[PDB]
Amino acid sequence: QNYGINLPITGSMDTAYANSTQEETFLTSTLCLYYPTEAATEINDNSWKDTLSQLFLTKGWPTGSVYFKEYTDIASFSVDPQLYCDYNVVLMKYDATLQLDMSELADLILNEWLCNPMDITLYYYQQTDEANKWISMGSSCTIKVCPLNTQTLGIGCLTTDTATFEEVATAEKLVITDVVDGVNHKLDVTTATCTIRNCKKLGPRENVAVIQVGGSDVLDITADPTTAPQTERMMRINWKKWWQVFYTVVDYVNQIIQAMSKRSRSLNSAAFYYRI
Amino acid sequence: SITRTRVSRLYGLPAANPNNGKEYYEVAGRFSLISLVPSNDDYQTPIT
Ligand SMILES: *[C@@H]1O[C@H](CO)[C@@H](O)[C@H](O)[C@H]1NC(C)=O
Ligand SMILES: [Ca+2]
Ligand SMILES: [Ca+2]
Ligand SMILES: [Ca+2]
Ligand SMILES: [Ca+2]
Repeated sequence: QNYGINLPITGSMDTAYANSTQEETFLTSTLCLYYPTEAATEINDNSWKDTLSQLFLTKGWPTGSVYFKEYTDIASFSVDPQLYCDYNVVLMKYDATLQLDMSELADLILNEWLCNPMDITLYYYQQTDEANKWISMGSSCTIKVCPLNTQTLGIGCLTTDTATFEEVATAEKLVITDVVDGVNHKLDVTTATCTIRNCKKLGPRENVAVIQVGGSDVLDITADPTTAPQTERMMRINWKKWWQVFYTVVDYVNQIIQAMSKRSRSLNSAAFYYRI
Repeated sequence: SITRTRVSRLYGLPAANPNNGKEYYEVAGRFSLISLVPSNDDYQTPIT
């Protein structure tokens, strides 16, 4: 009821635990499963959605609440990834040559970002603190940056000639650019086919989990070189058959949801902080 | 060939009237010139 203020909450130890709410959340929540196209191709069964829905029902979920969203690959899925379910699970196939792209995708979807628009043609942009990044997504986003000194003259580049700009992104579907803080940069972005936004990492996004299918511990969802945390929402699975992968996902849905939580930014109690 | 003479049916363009009344022979087309020139790429100017 008091939505604009952060009031302290006094809890008492020894307060009896409430019964398990897993059944109630399963009955009153929606699960989205994100898988690549090759998964469906290998499975080769036009009715596999119904089979998985029935298996989830055997596991508890009502047979109208599990959604299956298909994406071509990591690169395409990274353009405006919209996750609307109460609980989102993303099966991301591992490629040894796409480590940075997978890390960027996980950073984008495993964390909450507050993004403001960017007019590279109008303003010189600066990153204030470590939580600030430049997230750009599009069909082909190429970003070059020219740092400017206190006199607004470029460093190692000329503001007039974009050829001297330092290239940081080339033909990227998604890229999270981190430059030196407290320095103004002139930006050259292929805005005609990609959008760049100035974003802050508010914190974890608890309703999105990523299962890396058949790789190693390579995701780095933090730009700090000294930290490469492996949160509970990033799992790894060895695989040969996608049917086995989906059976493992179905059978351990309890644990997968346990690793996740309702989106803190969502729901009524988050009203008037950022959203709802 | 030149009239009233046995010198005829020779191939070429004699210097008698190469103009043939026409004031100019025209040939049009494209020409590509790969050259080397003086450009600093607007990078030799004063700092300010
Ligand atoms: C909780 O579980 C216990 C034991 O199964 C049961 O007696 C009780 O009615 C359940 N509900 C509540 C609200 O305590
Ligand atoms: Ca990328
Ligand atoms: Ca340069
Ligand atoms: Ca920075
Ligand atoms: Ca890191």
